[PDB]
Amino acid sequence: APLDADARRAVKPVICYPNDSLPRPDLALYRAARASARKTGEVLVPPREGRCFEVKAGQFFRISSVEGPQVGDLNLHNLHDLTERFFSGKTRALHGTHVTTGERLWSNLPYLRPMATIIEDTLGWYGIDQYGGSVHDVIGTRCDPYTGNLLAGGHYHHCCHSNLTRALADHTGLPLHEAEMLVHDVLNVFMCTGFTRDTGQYFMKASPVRPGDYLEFFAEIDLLGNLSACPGGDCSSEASCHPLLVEIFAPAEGMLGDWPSPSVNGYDRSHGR
Amino acid sequence: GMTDAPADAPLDADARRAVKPVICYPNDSLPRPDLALYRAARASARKTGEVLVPPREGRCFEVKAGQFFRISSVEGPQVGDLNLHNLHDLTERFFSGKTRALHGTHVTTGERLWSNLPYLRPMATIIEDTLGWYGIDQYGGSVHDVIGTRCDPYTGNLLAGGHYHHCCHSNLTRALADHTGLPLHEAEMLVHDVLNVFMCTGFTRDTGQYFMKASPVRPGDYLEFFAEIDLLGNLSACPGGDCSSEASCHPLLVEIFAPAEGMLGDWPSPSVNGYDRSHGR
Ligand SMILES: [Cl-]
Ligand SMILES: [Cl-]
Ligand SMILES: [Cl-]
Ligand SMILES: [Cl-]
Ligand SMILES: [Zn+2]
Ligand SMILES: [Zn+2]
Repeated sequence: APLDADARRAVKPVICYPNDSLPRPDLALYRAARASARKTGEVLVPPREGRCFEVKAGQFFRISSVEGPQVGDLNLHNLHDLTERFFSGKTRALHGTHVTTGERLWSNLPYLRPMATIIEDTLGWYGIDQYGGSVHDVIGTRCDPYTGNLLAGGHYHHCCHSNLTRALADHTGLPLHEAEMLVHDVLNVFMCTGFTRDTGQYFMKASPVRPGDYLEFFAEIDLLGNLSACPGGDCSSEASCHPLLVEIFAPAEGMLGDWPSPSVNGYDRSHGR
Repeated sequence: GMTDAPADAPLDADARRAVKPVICYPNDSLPRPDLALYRAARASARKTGEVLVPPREGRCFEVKAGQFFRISSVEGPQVGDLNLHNLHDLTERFFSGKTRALHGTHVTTGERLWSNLPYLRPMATIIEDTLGWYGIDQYGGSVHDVIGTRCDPYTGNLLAGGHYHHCCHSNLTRALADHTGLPLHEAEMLVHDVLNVFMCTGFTRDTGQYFMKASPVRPGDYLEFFAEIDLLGNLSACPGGDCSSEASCHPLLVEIFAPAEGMLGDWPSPSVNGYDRSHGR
């Protein structure tokens, strides 16, 4: 180490995207609208499977724990343009390692707009535990068969990556391997994870989720949702798996007033050319 | 009594918080690179080329399987945003997410840059890191991150308004287009989440927010790689400079070295991942 190592290490952090820089969603408006809302549908995702669901702009979707503790891997697309999809990396940069009430799931470049806003999180109490763990992560990618093959050999077909691929292909009619390339880094719903403080390694731990817990979103745009009930179960392994319930709710007409769906990002896309 | 709300803490909150961490991908699970072989081959090697990346610009460089590329600090402290492609198949490119899962928030000597699904193989292995002494500082900061995405004009427009054309996303896009002859917006869709070379960053301990801090890099420092497959690299000298703002920018130097004949012995260039790709169908 150089002689000024201590000074270098002591230089203070600057948050990259401070909270006061972010646009503020109208959570009050969304909540009042949700109080007005009626259930319009549901999808039960069986253990170790994926299912797609559709949600219109201005509607709500809830993911609930049922039967036993189980984590879900969520993907989102613009219903009318599958290439616009959830961007966990910018969501992470804007909000942090994990997401909760008042935060947004952002779309990929060049679209970069809010796709959904979290309006309730029954595990919102969790915070950051003594190990650096929190729930609803935007730091993993998704369990996948390629990694499985790399590390253990073999071919396992019910990793979240495959579950999402099949669900997407079935819902859209896309060829399986075309649907595969639109599957993206997930929101790890109910998963309790972090980075070790001593080595910076990605860790998991038994999820604090219990039946009855839920995470609820306001759809900012028309969405195709895609959810996998992870074969890791509650991720307590050193797995017993359960379904996940998706419910859709629609507010009474007029309750959102003049609220407009967010527009796609306005950057001129010239890149200096 | 007082009534409970859906999000209120349960009586066993602290018990649930006390449940111990389990590392998702333990290091003993990973294939071990033959770092000694790579290093012996590097000590034999001769320089074959260099690319000087100007400040606020991107440049591509090509490296063959079995060769080495070094990114060096020159003139003053400056971070670099790296992208990698299979030279012969630009769709296969660096996957910061799985690299992060397998190695951690930041990378160093002996760790690999892994490609995207369905290819998932080592693209490059880090063989020297002159900042390896840094470790993890008192704030959770380390160098060479695989947790950011890249500074980009869309986020700029979102947060500040306006149109700024020398963010790393744009610099990588022009560089890739210019090297490959791809149309600009086609090249753009192949740009990917970066390796943040020399950048000192982490997540805050109290809120889990992404932070940066002045880089500990100084002229002379470098990060050196062994190319596992034929690569098209793409490196942007970030307009953040040393990312010490609460920017003075400098070039970055990429140099390529080729080992003496026979020096890689029986090392095989990794093949694409072996999963059957059926997904059960
Ligand atoms: Cl096998
Ligand atoms: Cl089971
Ligand atoms: Cl970023
Ligand atoms: Cl403007
Ligand atoms: Zn999974
Ligand atoms: Zn940058």
